[PDB]
Amino acid sequence: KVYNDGYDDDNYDYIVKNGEKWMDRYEIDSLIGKGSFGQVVKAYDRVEQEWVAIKIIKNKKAFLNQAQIEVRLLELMNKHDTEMKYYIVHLKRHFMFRNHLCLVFEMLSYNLYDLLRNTNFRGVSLNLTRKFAQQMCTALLFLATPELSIIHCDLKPENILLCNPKRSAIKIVDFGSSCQLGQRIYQYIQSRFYRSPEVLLGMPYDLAIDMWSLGCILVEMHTGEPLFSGANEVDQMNKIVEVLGIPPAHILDQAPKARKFFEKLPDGTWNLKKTEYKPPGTRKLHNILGVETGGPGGRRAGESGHTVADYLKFKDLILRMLDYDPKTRIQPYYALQHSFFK
Ligand SMILES: CC(=O)Nc1nc2cc(F)ccc2s1
Repeated sequence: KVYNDGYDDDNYDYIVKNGEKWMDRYEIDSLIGKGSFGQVVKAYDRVEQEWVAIKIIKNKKAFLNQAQIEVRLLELMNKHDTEMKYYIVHLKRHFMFRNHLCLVFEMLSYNLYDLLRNTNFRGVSLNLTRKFAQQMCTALLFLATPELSIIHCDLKPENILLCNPKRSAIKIVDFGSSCQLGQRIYQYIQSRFYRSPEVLLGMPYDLAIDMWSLGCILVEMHTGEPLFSGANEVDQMNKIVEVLGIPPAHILDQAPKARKFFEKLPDGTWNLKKTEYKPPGTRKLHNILGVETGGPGGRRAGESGHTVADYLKFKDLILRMLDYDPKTRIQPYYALQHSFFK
């Protein structure tokens, strides 16, 4: 009937209660997030005298374990910052409370998804896209520190939170899906819309898959809609093929899952499988962003910094991130030196 003396529920989740005090310290305000791991509560730390976000992990061995891998990666990253000038969310401390591992983060505001909804999925300026773009890019440069070399492995608008509701500073959150570069253990990784070509094709992946996820994240922020909104891996891949073409032959010949989406004709070349979709590479990104037509749906026409010039710098950068070959796909360091950030 009852679980953990009344503090948990069916799902192994702590029952949050308006007003409750923990350890004569954290005045628990309200529930602000929810997922597989457990629940995120808003709370007032009375000692440091501030708001804090607390990530309450479910009372289960499986979630606690993945949560202790998170604590490991956060604490690691945190000691290569100390200033906090690389846009990763800060872990302040962590304690056990009623058999729940709670991770205490700095309090942040809306995530980039809530902002899209705040536009009605019509998106934000290129000037604001650029500021997420620079920050997000500096975070991949940070992660890519060889002793870190951490793959976030599930970047999306709603894993990117604004520090303040009146500033454009951003922070990446949630490192429970993350792991350090290693031999290939896992394959069903990344949220589907932002799933790399290499993942979908079952090839080996590196930090570059985070760059793909940025490329599609960056475009959806300006249009207001996913670039590649797949209902299923087949339909995900087909939408990428619309925009970028068939993947290079030397990549498909390597892929263990090449035949889930394409078929090797007798001659060596590859073509799609009939299942709707524009012919391969005919849904040109130059058009989706409205480079020569006043931006996404003509809504940016006239606005400063939204010229044809401004838009092509944006395009070419987006094309290097959505590069099919994981080794030539642009890296954080040279991405920061692209003209788009002049
Ligand atoms: C969402 C997750 O995995 N961790 C965190 N999620 C949040 C959400 C907030 F509004 C503030 C801080 C954090 S930390």
